[PDB]
Amino acid sequence: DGTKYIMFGGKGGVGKTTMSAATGVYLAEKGLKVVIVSTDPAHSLRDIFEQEFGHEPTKVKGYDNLYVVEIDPQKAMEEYKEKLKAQIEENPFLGEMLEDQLEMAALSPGTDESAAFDVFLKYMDSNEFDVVIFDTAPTGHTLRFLGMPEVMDKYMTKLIKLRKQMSGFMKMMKKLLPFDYDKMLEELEKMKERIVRARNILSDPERTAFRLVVIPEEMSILESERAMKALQKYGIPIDAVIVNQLIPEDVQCDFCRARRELQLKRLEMIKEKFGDKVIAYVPLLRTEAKGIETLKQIAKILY
Amino acid sequence: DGTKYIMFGGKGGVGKTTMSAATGVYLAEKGLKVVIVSTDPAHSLRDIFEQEFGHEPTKVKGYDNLYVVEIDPQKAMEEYKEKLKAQIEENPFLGEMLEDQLEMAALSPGTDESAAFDVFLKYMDSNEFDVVIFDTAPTGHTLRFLGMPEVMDKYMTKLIKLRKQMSGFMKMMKKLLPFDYDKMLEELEKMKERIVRARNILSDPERTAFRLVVIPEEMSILESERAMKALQKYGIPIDAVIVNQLIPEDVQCDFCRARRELQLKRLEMIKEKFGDKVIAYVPLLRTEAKGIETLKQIAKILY
Amino acid sequence: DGTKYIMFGGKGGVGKTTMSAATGVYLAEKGLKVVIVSTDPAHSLRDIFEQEFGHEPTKVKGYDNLYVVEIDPQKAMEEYKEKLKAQIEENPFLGEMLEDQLEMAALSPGTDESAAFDVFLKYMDSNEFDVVIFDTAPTGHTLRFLGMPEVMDKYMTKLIKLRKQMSGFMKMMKKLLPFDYDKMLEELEKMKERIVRARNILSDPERTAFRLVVIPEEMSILESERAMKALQKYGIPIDAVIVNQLIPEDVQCDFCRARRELQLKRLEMIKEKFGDKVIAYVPLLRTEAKGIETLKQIAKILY
Amino acid sequence: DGTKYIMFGGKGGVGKTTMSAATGVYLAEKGLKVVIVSTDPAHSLRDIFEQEFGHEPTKVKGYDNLYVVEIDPQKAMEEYKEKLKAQIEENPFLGEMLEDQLEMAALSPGTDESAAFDVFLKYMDSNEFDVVIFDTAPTGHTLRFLGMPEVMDKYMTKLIKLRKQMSGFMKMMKKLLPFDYDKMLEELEKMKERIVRARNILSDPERTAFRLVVIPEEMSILESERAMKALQKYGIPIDAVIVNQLIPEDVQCDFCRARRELQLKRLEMIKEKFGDKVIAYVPLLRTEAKGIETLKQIAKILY
Ligand SMILES: Nc1ncnc2c1ncn2[C@@H]1O[C@H](COP(=O)(O)OP(=O)(O)O)[C@@H](O)[C@H]1O
Ligand SMILES: Nc1ncnc2c1ncn2[C@@H]1O[C@H](COP(=O)(O)OP(=O)(O)O)[C@@H](O)[C@H]1O
Ligand SMILES: Nc1ncnc2c1ncn2[C@@H]1O[C@H](COP(=O)(O)OP(=O)(O)O)[C@@H](O)[C@H]1O
Ligand SMILES: Nc1ncnc2c1ncn2[C@@H]1O[C@H](COP(=O)(O)OP(=O)(O)O)[C@@H](O)[C@H]1O
Ligand SMILES: [Mg+2]
Ligand SMILES: [Mg+2]
Ligand SMILES: [Mg+2]
Ligand SMILES: [Mg+2]
Ligand SMILES: [Zn+2]
Ligand SMILES: [Zn+2]
Repeated sequence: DGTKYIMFGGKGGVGKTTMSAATGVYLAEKGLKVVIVSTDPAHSLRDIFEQEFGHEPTKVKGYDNLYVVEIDPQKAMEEYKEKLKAQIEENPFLGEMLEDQLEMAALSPGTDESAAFDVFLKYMDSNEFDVVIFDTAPTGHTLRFLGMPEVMDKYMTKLIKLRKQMSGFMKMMKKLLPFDYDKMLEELEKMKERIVRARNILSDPERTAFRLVVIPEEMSILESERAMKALQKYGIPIDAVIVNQLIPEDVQCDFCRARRELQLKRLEMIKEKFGDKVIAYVPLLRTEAKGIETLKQIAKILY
Repeated sequence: DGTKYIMFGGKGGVGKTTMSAATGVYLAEKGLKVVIVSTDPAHSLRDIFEQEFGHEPTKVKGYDNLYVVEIDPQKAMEEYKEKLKAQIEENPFLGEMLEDQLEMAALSPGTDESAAFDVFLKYMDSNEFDVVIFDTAPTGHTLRFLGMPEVMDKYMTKLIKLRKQMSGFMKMMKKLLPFDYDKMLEELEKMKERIVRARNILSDPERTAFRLVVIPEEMSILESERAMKALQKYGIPIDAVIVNQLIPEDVQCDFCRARRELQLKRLEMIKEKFGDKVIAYVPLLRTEAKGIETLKQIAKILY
Repeated sequence: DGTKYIMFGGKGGVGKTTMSAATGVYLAEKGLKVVIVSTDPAHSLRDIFEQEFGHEPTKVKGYDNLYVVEIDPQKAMEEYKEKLKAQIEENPFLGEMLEDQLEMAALSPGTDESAAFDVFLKYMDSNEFDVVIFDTAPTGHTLRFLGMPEVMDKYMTKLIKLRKQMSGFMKMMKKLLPFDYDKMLEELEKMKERIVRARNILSDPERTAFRLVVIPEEMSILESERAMKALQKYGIPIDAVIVNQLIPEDVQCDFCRARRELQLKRLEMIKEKFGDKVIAYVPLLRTEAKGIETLKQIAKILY
Repeated sequence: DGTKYIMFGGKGGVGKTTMSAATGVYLAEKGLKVVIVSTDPAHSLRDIFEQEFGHEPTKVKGYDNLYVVEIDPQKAMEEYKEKLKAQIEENPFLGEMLEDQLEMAALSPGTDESAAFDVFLKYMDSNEFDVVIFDTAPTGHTLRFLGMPEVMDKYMTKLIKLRKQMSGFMKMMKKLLPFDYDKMLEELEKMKERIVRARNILSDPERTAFRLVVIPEEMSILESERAMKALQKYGIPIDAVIVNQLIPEDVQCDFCRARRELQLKRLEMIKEKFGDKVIAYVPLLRTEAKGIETLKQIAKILY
């Protein structure tokens, strides 16, 4: 088996980023070559491991086999601006215009999320990593493109018809009046296949493990439940739910007691909705979840 | 004064969505007509107010003046597919092709974030709402487009030169051989102005209040600090920081005591970094922050 | 009445060019401001008047009011290459490319005949000349474009439908994702009108006199007859036929006698086919038809 | 040797069409398979051979090996309109539009001359004919496109540069933003080669004989001299000049004597200017040059 994919998702700020770091560590404990890929422009991972990372995979300190890759459209952008600037030298006018268009792209809202997309696909076709752990929160909408290939197929057929009708007209035009679709079709197909390979790898349990992270709070439970549902529609298996920031059993003050009782209610809720799934529990730490120490500790708690 | 804009941002899951709902309620308490606009595909607000919302503003129950708008590119999409399907009737072939292209857009990653962008601009040019509260997390990168206008200006000038050189050539082509830019420039300018109006309204304190939400945890404090900085570079004023999920003073078990001590450290950190700003504090509730009751309560606590 | 148009056509080498020059002279005899416009790249007129002419109207020597304009796509071309070269200076790369495309146009076969077309239309919309005499041989096919307006009309309507269907689609494209026909329709209409004004002026006897030149030879008679027919289909009136190079009555040698007899047969043919039209006869000169002397003489013979 | 090309040019109405028909006959006399190709929309050849011809080669009556092809853009057009109308059936809207655009082409002035061009090229790449005789008057300007290949080369190189700079940018946009020249270059090259093969065949004496036809009149002599010069600049050899419509030596009336004296002057002129070339003389017939009889007679006179 070439490469295995784990990915963590769930509501905002529940430990997606924390669990993926801890899983990275644990899987690195067994000798395995693991990369964690992060779309946080927040660059959460920096704050966790207490180390700088880049758009090119970096070894986490202490580990030869743990890497983190943080997608930064802007950096790779500027690198490319400097590079293209050399090519354009024959033509400053075209060159400055292309520079401008580039920048304009870079600043437009969609484009940051689609840098992420391109990276995602590059790592879905990749080898050289035993395990790739996607930190970036998938959802029904984030993965909505897996439905793309079918539409792409329809559209491609319409294009094919169109190409045939044009080719008849154009030839006559050239003959009578002196003096494209292949390219468009090629691109469409290339992408269609990339996405199809991806959808097959994610929809296959052997290769990819999707994991949901929740808090004992109605909100996280409900979001992550809906998520489970959309994903269930794509074919993506969810092997596990991880409850996190559980208040531990030894609590005394009226406060902790109260919040813990509420948490137990929500744990009945979780056990109800996701109960058909493996559920792991993680407690709320006295310390913040920060060091590689507390990380190894968390990983141990998960296993 | 026509319309006022409040917007909350800060790390993932710190209470952006919660504070904006509570501010919505409080501002509605004083008779005021307030809309909360949400880019969460999570649809958090549904879970908070315990009510369904749509891409068209909906009254929160019990309130004539409180509305929630949830941007859903997909819904407005399908509405439009059904609509366009009627226009295309003369030409199924072109019609089906346009349908396809549409769907392909919809599924592409960027496009979801730019639906949000379009709505944002529509509400920036809008009246009819006394207060518009943006729930969607702005950051340096989410607002990076406010720098667009200037690049747009450069590019527009290059386009103007180009138009003049083409018109000389084209005229000659037409006479010598039988047998665009105005449109492009018009669009560019239209958008440039929209964004400039927006940048002026957000950079103006009288009109827009930007608010940061943090947890006493090194991570949220650091993110929201960087955010503060990027925003400070656009000219966007940050009038207030709201610390949230503060463990209250009455705590007994060793656990709460420990976490509270840590929080107090981080409160010295917040007081340090944002201290030049107004800081409001909110406690961690025994109950989940859910009902309109606990919402009015939170609002009261904020004021 | 603003401007009057005479035009001569008929087989190759029958005196189109000769009769137009003589008509130019005669009409200039009565004080009248007359321009002869010539598409011969042969530049026949130079050889007739024994003088150089250019793409800008030139006074024939001895006459303030007689001008000749010889359309030379190539000259006006080079003039324009030199001019455009100054505009492109900011961008040599775009500039040299445009230069190349221009030259490529210039050398392509159609383009020489359409330079003629453009001039023709410029003089059809013109004032400042009492009489414009087109030397260039019209025929059914040379004037076939007068039927253009109607097709242009159909096509325009299809374009209008198309524009409406696009505007519905493009409009959503922009909102969903960031970030022509008016121009095409404007051009189409501009030309359609130009051609319609033209067809109305030529189809009008008061304004334009179409004249056919023949030799007493089966060939010229047949060509010019077919010409008469196509033209009759456009609504173009043919006011006169001019038989030319008639062998005079005083002839002696068996040779002249023979050819003259043949000519008289063909004159019965002409009188038969065109008889419903005014027919003028011109004899075959002992001298070549060259000088302004023989020209005034010919004109006198015509009137 | 595959195919040989003869082509006759000279002033309007000097016997281009007559000499080419006579050469056709003579070459067919020796068993040889000869086609005459005519761009006259006049359809002169019909009048000569007294027979109908079409855009597909037709045997001249009495001859298996003598064909005439008359290029008629309009006929081949209508044939094609009827054909395309069947293909478009799935889409009337696109179909009618294409029909319209076609007609518009057909009526446009250039397009008739370029139909001729296309045919010319088809017969330059052709076999199946021992001898192809081009009736259509070449000149410096009619053949001016033979200079096209070099400009085509320059432009192609600019295109190549452009293609490389686009491919860098395009790849980057696809990757950053979800989600032609090959075709243009292919066409350019295809045509460039076609024209180069042509220019090599015409510039080669072994394969192609260019022949100039004149009248003993200053005009024809001057035109055909300039023609000789432009052609000499393309590398096209002119093997022969044919003086035509020479008044014979037996003449009596003062008239014939006069015109003949003038002709002898112009014959000194021809002998002067073209004297370095083979010159054949043809007399002015008592009969019109019409029947296949007088044609065989003329051919005998040429040989
Ligand atoms: N068990 C835990 N005890 C204490 N803090 C935790 C625990 N799990 C997560 N956290 C903290 O919650 C915050 C956000 O979680 P995180 O996974 O980083 O966000 P996201 O899921 O939005 O990337 C971090 O400060 C993290 O250290
Ligand atoms: N003062 C509080 N006490 C208890 N829970 C809170 C408090 N403030 C926020 N929360 C809870 O934190 C979770 C996420 O915060 P939220 O603002 O709702 O998300 P986002 O910030 O991404 O829109 C929710 O489950 C919410 O109820
Ligand atoms: N009456 C005439 N006597 C002798 N030659 C004539 C007469 N009329 C015309 N020609 C000659 O016929 C030849 C070509 O005719 P022309 O009409 O000038 O060419 P085109 O019609 O193609 O421009 C010239 O030599 C011209 O001078
Ligand atoms: N030797 C000749 N004697 C008499 N008439 C001739 C002679 N040669 C050509 N002609 C006549 O000249 C006229 C036109 O010549 P043609 O070659 O058809 O025109 P083009 O050269 O413009 O195609 C015809 O009437 C033709 O019969
Ligand atoms: Mg995260
Ligand atoms: Mg939220
Ligand atoms: Mg002429
Ligand atoms: Mg001819
Ligand atoms: Zn406690
Ligand atoms: Zn005589």
